[PDB]
Amino acid sequence: TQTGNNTTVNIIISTVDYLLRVQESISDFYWYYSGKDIIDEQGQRNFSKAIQVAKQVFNTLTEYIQGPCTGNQQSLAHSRLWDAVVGFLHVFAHMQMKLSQDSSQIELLKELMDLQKDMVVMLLSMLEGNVVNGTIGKQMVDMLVESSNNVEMILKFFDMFLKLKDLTSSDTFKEYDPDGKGVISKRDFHKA
Repeated sequence: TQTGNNTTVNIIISTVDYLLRVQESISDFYWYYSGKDIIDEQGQRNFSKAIQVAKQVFNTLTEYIQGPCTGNQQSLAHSRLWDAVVGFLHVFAHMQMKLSQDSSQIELLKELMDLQKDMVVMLLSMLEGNVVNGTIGKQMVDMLVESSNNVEMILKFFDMFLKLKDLTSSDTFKEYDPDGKGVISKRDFHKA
């Protein structure tokens, strides 16, 4: 709010609108690459560029609400940010699985998790001034329940890849083949 002026404009809401626009663009552009498992050089470059743009927008929102400023907290709460974040969850849940299947997309998958981490730190800074019955908490549980399937999928992803650090190097896999650098026949891997 540009106090003192007469036609104040909401830069925060405008940023939210641009984030929603780029989220819809990301959803369309990813979902276009459905069924086809080849990601060409253009499909990497034009895609990582939008990933970077979305990451920068998320960082801008994070700096908007980083201080415990209730005005911007409530402005973000009463906006279309929830649609953008549920769309981002929907794209993340499918793209992690799609990218983990094949190589030559490790950098793209890393950038996607980078955007996911920036998104989640924004969504967590959303709650740094939380109250036991705050409205932001209700809005966030509403977005979680309306996108339960995608967040369930990402939680399963994280749990599967977190149950791996201890499953291997704790009991038997560390001494299966104590030769040197990692060598496995991929059959003993499966049976282990």
